[PDB]
Amino acid sequence: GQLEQELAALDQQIAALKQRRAALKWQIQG
Amino acid sequence: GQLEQELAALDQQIAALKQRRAALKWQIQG
Ligand code: NA
Repeated sequence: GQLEQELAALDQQIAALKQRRAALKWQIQG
Repeated sequence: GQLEQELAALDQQIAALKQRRAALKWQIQG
C-alpha cells in the first residue's frame, strides 16, 4: 500500500546517498 | 573544505532518512 510505497522510496534514497557518500569519501581521501 | 562540508551534509541526510525509515517500519509492523 501507500506506506509500503513510501518505505521503498526511503530505502532507495538511502542506498543512493550511501553510494554518493562512498564516492565523495574516495575523492577526499585520495 | 567544500568537499568535507558536502560530506557532513550527506552524513546528516543519511542519518535523518534512517530515522524516518525506522519510524515507518514500526508503523507497518504495528
Ligand atoms: Na563516513
